[PDB]
Amino acid sequence: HPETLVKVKDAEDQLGARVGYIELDLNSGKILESFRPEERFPMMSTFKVLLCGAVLSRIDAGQEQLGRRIHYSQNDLVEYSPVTEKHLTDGMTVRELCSAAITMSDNTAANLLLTTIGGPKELTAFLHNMGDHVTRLDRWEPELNEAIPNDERDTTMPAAMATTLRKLLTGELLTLASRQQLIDWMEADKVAGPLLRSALPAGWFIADKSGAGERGSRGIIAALGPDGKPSRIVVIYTTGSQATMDERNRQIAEIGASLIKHW
Ligand SMILES: *C(=O)/C=C/N[C@@H](C(=O)O)[C@](C)(Cn1ccnn1)[SH](=O)=O
Repeated sequence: HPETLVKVKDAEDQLGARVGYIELDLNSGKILESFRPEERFPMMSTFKVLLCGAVLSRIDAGQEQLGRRIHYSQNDLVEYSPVTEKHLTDGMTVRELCSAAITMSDNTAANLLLTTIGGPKELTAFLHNMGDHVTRLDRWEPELNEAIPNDERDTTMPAAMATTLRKLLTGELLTLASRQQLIDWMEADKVAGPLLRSALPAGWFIADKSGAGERGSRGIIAALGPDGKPSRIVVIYTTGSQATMDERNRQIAEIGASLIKHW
């Protein structure tokens, strides 16, 4: 809606940074609203949904199992590993690692899962093979969050990320059971959501994944709608702002409030 576009541009002014935005119809794929749809932004932790999509694709092909238990050591642990740091002696299942990566944004969990598929270049090959010739992962946690200006590593475009998310949640790309598992991981309760979940009223469905990086990088991908069902994809990215985390949260929340108000 035009008034949401006015708020996206106001967010640019307040952050002193570029904001990328797109709304897709979940059923038809049609673009309802866009701003900088084909400019590149750092994915940050929003890639973890694409990762678990690649993992579920291999489960569907008989090349992986949700129940397989993986053992790791102290030397695998990177910064922010609230689940993986507790399971040094007993390990974790693929199921538990995808839950920890998407729901608890566990960085070690994302690295262990990247190891299962053969690293960042194999996530890029997965995406290339289902028709996303733009989105690319090049590095591991934590250095995929560096967000150097004009560096195309670990980047997507809003339009590419939105089309890919739609194909994972509703195509024939994953099986019915794997689609449900991916959206289930994205829907699960988190301790705090100061982004789209703060603007979302009771009765609305939201399945999302948020992102933060260096140089004021911030983002979110979401399937959401009224009446307890998703009916739209929303992708929001920003990079370059010197504004506090609180100020970046508030601007994305206000884009959400406008999206909901003018649904
Ligand atoms: C992606 O790069 C980060 C996702 N999760 C973050 C966030 O969105 O801010 C949270 C805060 C988890 N976290 C704390 C420290 N590092 N990650 S979660 O609450 O969404």
